[PDB]
Amino acid sequence: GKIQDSLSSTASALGKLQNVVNQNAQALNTLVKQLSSNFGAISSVLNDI
Amino acid sequence: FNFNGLTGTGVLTESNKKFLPFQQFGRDIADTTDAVRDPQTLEILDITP
Ligand SMILES: *[C@@H]1O[C@H](CO)[C@@H](O)[C@H](O)[C@H]1NC(C)=O
Repeated sequence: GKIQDSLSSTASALGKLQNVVNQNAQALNTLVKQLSSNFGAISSVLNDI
Repeated sequence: FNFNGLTGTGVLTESNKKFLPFQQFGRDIADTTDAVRDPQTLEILDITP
């Protein structure tokens, strides 16, 4: 009973899994955000140039 | 589709999201060209490849 109450109430104790997910998401975002970079060119769109 | 500045390939569908009269082009958190305003008929279209 105590452990089920503790799991129902407190939510941070699951961070051991939660962090994992966050990490993965972060990477993907950066990767996508890497598309909008000039890299020294005149535009960030292949169709544009 | 070539909407006066944009060559590309995507499905053009009808949108329901509100647009400011000054705003034409739309983006996302993944900063991709999502929506567009047709010049002939002032209609808002979503692009989905
Ligand atoms: C452009 O011309 C066509 C034909 O004359 C007309 O139907 C259309 O309404 C015009 N565009 C605008 C924005 O009025």
